[PDB]
Amino acid sequence: AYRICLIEGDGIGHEVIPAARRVLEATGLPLEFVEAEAGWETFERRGTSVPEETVEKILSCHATLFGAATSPTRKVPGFFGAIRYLRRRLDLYANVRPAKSRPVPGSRPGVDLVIVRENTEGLYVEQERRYLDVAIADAVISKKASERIGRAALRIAEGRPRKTLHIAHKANVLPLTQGLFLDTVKEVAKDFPLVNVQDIIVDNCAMQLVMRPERFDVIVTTNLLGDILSDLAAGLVGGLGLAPSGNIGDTTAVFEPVHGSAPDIAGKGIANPTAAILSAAMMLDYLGEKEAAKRVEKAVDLVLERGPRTPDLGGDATTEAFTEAVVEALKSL
Amino acid sequence: AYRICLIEGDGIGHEVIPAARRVLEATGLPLEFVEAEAGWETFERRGTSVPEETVEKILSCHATLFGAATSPTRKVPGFFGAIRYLRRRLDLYANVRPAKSRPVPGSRPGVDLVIVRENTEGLYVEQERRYLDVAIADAVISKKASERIGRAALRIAEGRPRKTLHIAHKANVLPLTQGLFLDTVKEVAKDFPLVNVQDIIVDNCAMQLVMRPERFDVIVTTNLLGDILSDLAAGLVGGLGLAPSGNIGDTTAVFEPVHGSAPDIAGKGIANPTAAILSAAMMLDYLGEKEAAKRVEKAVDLVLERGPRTPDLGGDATTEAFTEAVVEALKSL
Amino acid sequence: AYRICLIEGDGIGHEVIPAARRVLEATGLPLEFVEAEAGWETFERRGTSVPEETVEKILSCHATLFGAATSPTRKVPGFFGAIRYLRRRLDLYANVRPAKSRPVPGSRPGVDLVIVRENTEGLYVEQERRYLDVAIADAVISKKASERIGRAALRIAEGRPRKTLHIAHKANVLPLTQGLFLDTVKEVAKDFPLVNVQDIIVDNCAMQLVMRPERFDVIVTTNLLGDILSDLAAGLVGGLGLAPSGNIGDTTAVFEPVHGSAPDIAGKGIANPTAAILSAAMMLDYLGEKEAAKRVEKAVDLVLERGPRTPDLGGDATTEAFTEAVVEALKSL
Amino acid sequence: AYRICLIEGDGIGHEVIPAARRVLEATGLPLEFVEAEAGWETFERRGTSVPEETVEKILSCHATLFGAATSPTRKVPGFFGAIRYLRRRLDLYANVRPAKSRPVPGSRPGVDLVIVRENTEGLYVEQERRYLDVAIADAVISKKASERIGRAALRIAEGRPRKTLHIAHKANVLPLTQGLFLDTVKEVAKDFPLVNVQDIIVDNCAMQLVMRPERFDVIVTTNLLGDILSDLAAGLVGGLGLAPSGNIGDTTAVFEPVHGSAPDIAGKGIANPTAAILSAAMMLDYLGEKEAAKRVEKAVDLVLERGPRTPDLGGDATTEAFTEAVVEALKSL
Ligand SMILES: O=C(O)CS/C=C(\O)C(=O)O
Ligand SMILES: O=C(O)CS/C=C(\O)C(=O)O
Ligand SMILES: O=C(O)CSCC(=O)C(=O)O
Repeated sequence: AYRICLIEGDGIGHEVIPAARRVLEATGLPLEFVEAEAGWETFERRGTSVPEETVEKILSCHATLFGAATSPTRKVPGFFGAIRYLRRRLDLYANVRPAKSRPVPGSRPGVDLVIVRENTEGLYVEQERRYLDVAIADAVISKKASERIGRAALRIAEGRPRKTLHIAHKANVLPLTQGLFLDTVKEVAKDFPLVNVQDIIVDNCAMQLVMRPERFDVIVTTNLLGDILSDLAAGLVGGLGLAPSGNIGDTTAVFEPVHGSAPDIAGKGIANPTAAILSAAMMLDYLGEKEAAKRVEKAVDLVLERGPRTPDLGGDATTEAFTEAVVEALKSL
Repeated sequence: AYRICLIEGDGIGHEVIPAARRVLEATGLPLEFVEAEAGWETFERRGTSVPEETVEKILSCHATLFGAATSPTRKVPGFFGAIRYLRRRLDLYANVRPAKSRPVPGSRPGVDLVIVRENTEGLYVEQERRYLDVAIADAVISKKASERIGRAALRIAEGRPRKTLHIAHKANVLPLTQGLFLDTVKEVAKDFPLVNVQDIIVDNCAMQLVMRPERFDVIVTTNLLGDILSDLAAGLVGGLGLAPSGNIGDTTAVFEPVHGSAPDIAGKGIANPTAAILSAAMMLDYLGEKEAAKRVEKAVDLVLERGPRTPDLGGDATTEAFTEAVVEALKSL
Repeated sequence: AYRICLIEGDGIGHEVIPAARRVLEATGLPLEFVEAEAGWETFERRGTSVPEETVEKILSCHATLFGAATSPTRKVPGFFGAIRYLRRRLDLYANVRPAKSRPVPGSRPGVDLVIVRENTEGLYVEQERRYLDVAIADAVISKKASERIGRAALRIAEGRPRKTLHIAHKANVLPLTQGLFLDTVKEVAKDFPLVNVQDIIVDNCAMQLVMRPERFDVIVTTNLLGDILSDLAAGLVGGLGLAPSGNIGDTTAVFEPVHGSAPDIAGKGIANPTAAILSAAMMLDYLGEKEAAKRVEKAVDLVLERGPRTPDLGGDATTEAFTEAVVEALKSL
Repeated sequence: AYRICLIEGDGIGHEVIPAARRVLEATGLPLEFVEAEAGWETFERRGTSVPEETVEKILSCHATLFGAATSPTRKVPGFFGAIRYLRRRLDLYANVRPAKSRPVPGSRPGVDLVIVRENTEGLYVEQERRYLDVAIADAVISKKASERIGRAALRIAEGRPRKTLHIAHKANVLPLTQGLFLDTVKEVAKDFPLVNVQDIIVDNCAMQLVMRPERFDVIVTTNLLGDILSDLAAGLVGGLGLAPSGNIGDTTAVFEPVHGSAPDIAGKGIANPTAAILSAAMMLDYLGEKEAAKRVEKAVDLVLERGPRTPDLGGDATTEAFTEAVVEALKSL
């Protein structure tokens, strides 16, 4: 049996995570669910957005599915954001963001790519200083983190049909940091004979994602860069509302939708569980259940295409009805 | 009279700059032209991409139109990029990049926005270090540069119909640097009572540029961020082949197409001079010939929709035939 | 009356401040003493080494006399050293450290100099980072801080008979930081034309302090440099038991002996109060009571020459017998 | 034979280096001298201060004896300090700086210590940046370089009667940088269990070197710290004119006097060649000629005690006459 940690988090995490739990159970796989809490609502109760227990429960399971974390408007004494934290604490060094065409209004066809972003360093070391009216931030690239992220993106590419990786970078303007990242990935790519490795300057890569996204298979890049390119690519195929995500290290992983807590629509029973369900499909895949992953994805596609749709997506099916449809389509495969 | 400096630079700059000059003359404004050199082809004949005398000439003119610079593959000792240099030397702190729909294959309709990128600091401060297997770059944000770029963008936004400015930033993960930028632009916006100032996280903005680009008017952001956003935006309206730009400081400004030298077509008389002509339009606008600028742009759109098309647009018109068509179109408005 | 804040701190702080207080009362000046609390012991009782009410009492006084603070080697969470906090909280940018020949065994004669050390920046910004096996610390020189310290030291030079200021620096290996410090002091020196200003490289300076200290009147230098040069200087004239100090800014000042809490000896009834009494004399001077200050100095010399010596000076006298001797001598001046 | 590369450099380098050669010859050792040039005079007639030809000569030799460098009072385009370059280029990571009592006026009795300073990093990485009116320099400490210098110091301690090492640090204000260094030198000490390892804060060390230098045998410290400490120490025992040094790596070593090129004195044939001779002695020791090196040391001491004294030591002897006396003293041992 697999042990899955479920963390609902904030707002509509309380609706999409139960949705995904149901779909997961409909796979027929041996699944044991543990619950834990994190995020703003948690913070408002216990002065921390990731209690120690939640770390312990995470580490006790094969994988974790997380719902939503509320973006703080004001800055709040003591309130570190939860995903940012778990990334560091659990060393989830690889951020995996697929962008795939879905049968939905205004989403380009012919897109099927995976953006693998370094999750640990670059501008995200968060080592800023302000002296008089000048502020400075470290942007840090190491050979170690670059190998780690290189090998991850390479493992992902090699299990995909087109066997292709683009290293997106800015080595021309930043040859010491960004060049180190470019070169290390190229170096590490040598134990992956089956993969075609190109490199592309990040600004041009963004342009190419808009004009010719069908050109890409897997893209590897650094922290801020990948942040932008993922979110770029999601606009191509539905926006954040349908964007799944993995956060993967060597011992455990956390999967989450990218949409926030959606504070308005929360509690209203109309949130679309797609992002959460697809994240759960990513999770099944990471666990080694490739068939179920593909079955879960196929189910979601069918309901997105023909079955009842949620108000973000045209229709006025509830989360319940949408989830019901997905469960049905899944059981029939 | 206005004195314009023409710098052809490398490759197709030798074709598109003379094309722009012809159009500039067909406006019947009082124009006097001087010529300078910059770039790789110069570097090869002089040990410098920007001769000190090119700098003299630029400063003796009202404005500069620059063709294209080649970048070689692995850097040559002594060779710095001509544009990068002129930006520092001449303190052209505002990089201005329109993305406007055109009647051309592969351009969305309904787009009309301007990205204003800080052109001086951020990651382009070029301050890297490498200690053992760890590399570190400075990312620098100062009040003063942020003030300068803020007002540049607020000036641009309020000469435009919708009078709207979005500040694109990453102040949430980077509150000292990116937060200084946000607060400074917000601060100086107070002298611009006609402009509706919004802000947006840079990843969100990337996504929104892809999904709803018609919601944006002007966007202000920092150096690397802007480099990425501008090229994304260019993908929405034809790519780099048609993208005009200006580098503007307090005393001079240098305008240039973004397409590059294009060595594989250089010399064949089939380069599209559109990006240069629109750069010359931007320049006329900078000089205060607002109405001539609008005329030049209209001339170009007329021809794009209904005149000779160059091969990159699916046609077989020479640079010559296209330029004549613009000249004629222009002389009828 | 003059309002003096008294902070004992830790260990011998408890023995030498009461001694300093008695000597201050013995001048017959009008003095109100306000007692406050700071340091290690205070942290153990209160969860902060500088209670907010302490900061208040200080700002409510004309000047503060501080005893001694332990900084345990152990690395404890929540505990920041008291003096470093107050330096930054109260903007006490000038560290003033006289070294004067005195009649004790091991005092070189002919020594009479003041080291003025920049107290807010340099290595002391405490902005360090560790990435894998590489640690980086910021060392910051600002123009603003350099003029403030240069101006402070020129003024102290000005009110001294020799009118000689040495700027000690390392601008040779550090042209940008140390060069800025050096040049800025030279720029401000222009408002003090009667002061003879020299520049000496810090290491040569260290050497000259050992060989020929009579060469120096006033020395100005940066944070870590002044730290080291002060302690070298104190060594020539009897060491830490005798060394006084002021941390002075624009609105208040805290005077403090250089020695620490001295756990090995605290409670033993035998610490040398000279350093605390001389720091009190510096405080009187700062308060404008220059005759009284010299008088307190004279009483101390008289007793150092002839009177009961404490164990650190080869005698068998207690802190109390030393104090009453100084008081007695003072009463007779 | 032993191949010794001789570099006179600038000013009195031209006088003392031949004095040193003569004294080396008189030892009777099999020696080959290979003449090379470096320094300011070398830059003025050749455009670089270390020709590539010099570097070759050095690396073709077992050891190098260098005289002195003028470091001029400006930013001469192209001119870098010769020794500063050689330390980087040859990886001469250990700066060995002995301070021993000698029979001369000014010299304090009972001093016999060695300062071993880290020679590649800390503040000497020379990564300075100036942004507006704020300047920042990296101070870098790596575990790797600290292993290398700790080990070098421990061997030196191990090879000495008293078998004592003090690690001089500022880990209290700088726990990430100076802490790393302290800790690393302590882990490496585990391999030298017969060496007694103390730690002392750097400023407290400076004080202690003035009051009780007897307590030191070997001191290890980081770059800037050792710079100041060594020059402090030289002050105890006669100053620069008598102060030798080594710059030692894993493959080669350059030895050289601490004093400058002495332009006021150059050409007058009255410079004191002690410092160059004692550096020649250090070199002998580095080459395994440990008895020879002592003989040379002892020959110098006899001449310091009895024989003709140069003007800097209150005699009227020529550089020539001092040298001849040293040679004769040597030959009779
Ligand atoms: O990582 C960040 O910059 C904030 S978290 C947001 C994402 O991961 C995303 O929406 O791509
Ligand atoms: O090492 C430096 O700081 C530049 S050269 C001066 C010395 O080596 C010294 O006098 O200790
Ligand atoms: O500044 C850069 O990194 C690129 S220079 C050409 C440019 O500005 C763009 O392609 O957006």
